[PDB]
Amino acid sequence: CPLMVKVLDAVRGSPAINVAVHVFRKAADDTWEPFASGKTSESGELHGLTTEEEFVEGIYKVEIDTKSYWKALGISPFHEHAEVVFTANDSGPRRYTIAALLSPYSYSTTAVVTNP
Amino acid sequence: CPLMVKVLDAVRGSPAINVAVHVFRKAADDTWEPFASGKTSESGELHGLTTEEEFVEGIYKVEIDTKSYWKALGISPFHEHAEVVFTANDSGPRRYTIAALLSPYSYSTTAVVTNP
Amino acid sequence: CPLMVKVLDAVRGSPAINVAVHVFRKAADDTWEPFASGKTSESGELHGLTTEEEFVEGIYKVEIDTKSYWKALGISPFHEHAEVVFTANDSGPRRYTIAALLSPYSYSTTAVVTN
Amino acid sequence: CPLMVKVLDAVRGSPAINVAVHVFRKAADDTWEPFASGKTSESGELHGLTTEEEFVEGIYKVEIDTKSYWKALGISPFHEHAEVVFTANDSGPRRYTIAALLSPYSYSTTAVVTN
Ligand SMILES: *CCC(=O)Nc1ccc(/C=C/c2cc(C)c(O)c(C)c2)cc1
Ligand SMILES: *CCC(=O)Nc1ccc(/C=C/c2cc(C)c(O)c(C)c2)cc1
Repeated sequence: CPLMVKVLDAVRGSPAINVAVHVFRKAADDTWEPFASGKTSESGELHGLTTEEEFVEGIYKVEIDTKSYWKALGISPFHEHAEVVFTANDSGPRRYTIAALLSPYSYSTTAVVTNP
Repeated sequence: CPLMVKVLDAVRGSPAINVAVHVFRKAADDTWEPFASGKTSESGELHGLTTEEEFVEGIYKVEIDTKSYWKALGISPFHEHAEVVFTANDSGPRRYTIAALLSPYSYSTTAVVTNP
Repeated sequence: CPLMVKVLDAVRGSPAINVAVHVFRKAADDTWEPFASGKTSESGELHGLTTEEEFVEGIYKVEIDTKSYWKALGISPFHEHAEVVFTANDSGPRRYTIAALLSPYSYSTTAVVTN
Repeated sequence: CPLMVKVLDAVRGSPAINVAVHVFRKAADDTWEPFASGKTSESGELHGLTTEEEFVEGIYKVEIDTKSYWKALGISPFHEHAEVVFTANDSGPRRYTIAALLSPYSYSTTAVVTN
């Protein structure tokens, strides 16, 4: 609910399924602490990463494992991953959708931020 | 259901609401016949354009009225519209999502095609 | 060179070479009249489409033949073409670059308008 | 010029000027070591980051300071930065252009790798 990730494949015209996603949160000492992880579903979506209680203010990194996705499909892509880094919840709780559209040598990403 | 259009705003980080969309289908005489139209909802989505019976094989044009969207928000954009032209249903019925991500001087578009 | 077109390939990480591009100007009767055309170069670019004298204010359409490009690479694409339709306005910078980044089921386009 | 970075602005239709870019190379201990940096030019480009001799195979990260760019324009952005992380491979073409197209809540990036 408060953080969702959607991944699409621009080659196939389909959801990007079984894409690994790791989320980190910047700690007080400036290191990236593991926060949540999961894999996209057959709809290219990953829900259930966190709760509104746990998803406090901070700087978050959403790392989408695009290389493995191309690798597990047998293809050699350019990027290691796609990383999305942003401050969240700093004016109170919001809901965030992080969307990515993937090609072997390119990607686009956007955020949809809503106030419930 | 068989044709859906989703429009996002890359400036606001939000759905693009109240965006006019016109769909045309190429006729036998090579003119563009009006096929369906509507406006995106508060979720940036437009459903209910057509039915699987009416959505036959053909070449379709999805014209997204991006200029008015920037104009109705009081902004002067580059493009007149974003047009998406594609052959549909030529190997049998499919479901099509046409997605667009808008900026004042740029847009991206993708398709998600699924076989029910 | 008031109008340039740049086409890139997101699958191969390269310029999109030998892509047909047609430019049209909207006529008084609302039909699209051919204006200029060419094929992208080895660097994915098409220069020399028009001159300052001919490129007056108006609505233009740049049609990029993406379907033929993908088919020549043996890849099944979604779109018939990519269309970029815009107004040229003299109350803006003078040089327009229309850039497109192509994938089989997606494209991105931007304008770089400079003085 | 084996590595070039190009940054474009999707709101204004222009090069993204005076954007800070930092390049890092992944070290043996898995930390990111500074490699090269600069600010984009009036044409949105940053050349002269490295030489052929120094740009060996490896994993590189190009960090584009998008947040400062938007803030200088008085626009509230979403991302802290844009990150492009990739492997340089000698069994590929020799010149890498990393391009980024920026909006306040979105960015696109591509690689153009040529000989
Ligand atoms: C409305 C559908 C939904 O519930 N969630 C959802 C739909 C679509 C997206 C993102 C689509 C998209 C399209 C394009 C062209 C680009 O470039 C990007 C990055 C994302 C997200 C969420
Ligand atoms: C032709 C020499 C050169 O490298 N010039 C150059 C022009 C443009 C780019 C990238 C453009 C671009 C366009 C779009 C629509 C997207 O999404 C991206 C990421 C980049 C590179 C180089």
